[PDB]
Amino acid sequence: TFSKVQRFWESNSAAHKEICAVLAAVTEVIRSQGGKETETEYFAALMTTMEAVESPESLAAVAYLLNLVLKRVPSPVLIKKFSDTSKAFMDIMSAQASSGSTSVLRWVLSCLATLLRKQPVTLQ
Amino acid sequence: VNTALQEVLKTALIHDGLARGIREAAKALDKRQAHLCVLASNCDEPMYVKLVEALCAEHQINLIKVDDNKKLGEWVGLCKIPRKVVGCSCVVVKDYGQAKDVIEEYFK
Amino acid sequence: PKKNKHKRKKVKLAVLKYYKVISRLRRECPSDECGAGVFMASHFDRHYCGKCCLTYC
Amino acid sequence: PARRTLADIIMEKLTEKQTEVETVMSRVLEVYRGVREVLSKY
RNA sequence: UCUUUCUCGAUUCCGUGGGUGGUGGUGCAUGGCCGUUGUUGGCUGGUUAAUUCCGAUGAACG
Ligand SMILES: [Zn+2]
Repeated sequence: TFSKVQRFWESNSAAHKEICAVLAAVTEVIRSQGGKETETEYFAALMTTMEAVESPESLAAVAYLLNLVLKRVPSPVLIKKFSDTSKAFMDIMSAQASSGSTSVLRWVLSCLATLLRKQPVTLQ
Repeated sequence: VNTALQEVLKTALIHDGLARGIREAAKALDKRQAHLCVLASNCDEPMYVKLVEALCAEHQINLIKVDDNKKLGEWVGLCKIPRKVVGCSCVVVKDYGQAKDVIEEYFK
Repeated sequence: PKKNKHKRKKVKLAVLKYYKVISRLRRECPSDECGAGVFMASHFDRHYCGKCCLTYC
Repeated sequence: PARRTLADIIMEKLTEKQTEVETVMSRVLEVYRGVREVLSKY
């Protein structure tokens, strides 16, 4: 259950406007990770991409799905591993702030707002 | 063996692949796209007739030897209908379009 | 002041200068379409390409 | 190590997916910006 | 265009014939075609103070 990041990899209207593209069906059926919505095991599997990899537009495409998927209430999941997410992004807030990009940066701030919406360390 | 060669040169003119002339043979051979080479045996200067088999063996290209060049020229399409009969001393077929199997098994 | 046309200098056997006996006497172009057959000029102060106008000095 | 092992498997599947997407898919602007304005009024 | 030769290769270029050679403008008849004499619905991307800028991208009733 993969290849969603590579569907967003191409920026063309021939493969963005499709139903199989990230426009419609990703917002519906990919939330059922393995058939059950929603498992965060995917984001708990790509740490080797968010750590020690600064390849551009690969961290951007995972940032799209990071914003898109977490809207569908993993709220008990969000409560327990909120600290895991917070440390996984407070270092992101420092990392490409030193590099100076935008495309990797805009969605990861929105998914931070997404996780903060569902919810001492929190105010940081 | 010349009967099995006249068919494969004729379909080369149909598909416009072969390159006539010494320099066109030289330019196409080292581009790793040449397929076979034809050499005329009636070359007065020996410095260029011995180059072509060195170049093709370097690029792993087989060689076909023909005794006549004016007969070679009229077969590869250097004559108009024939009033003017001119020939070339070398010609290399780039790509093909029955006896082409006969030609390729002759080298093996 | 009549407009005289250019006449190309018929160099006798211009093909027979890029090799000896084996290897290539002249340079070959490092481009994609030009090279492996495309020889380069060897001028007294520059190298020039007859296809893509590549210039090395 | 168990999380790291799953990370390598996730990375290996993603890299294979990137090659699959490419297989399914399978300074010059500004100097050429000047020449088209030359061609606009040549 | 006038020199130094670099590259493309049949796509050819020199002469002689009393042997052929409208991209003409303008008017009449001539076939098709526009304009001319109501009503109701219905986002990859870079840019900016700002759904800001640029780039791809439907139907009936009288
Ligand atoms: Zn030549």
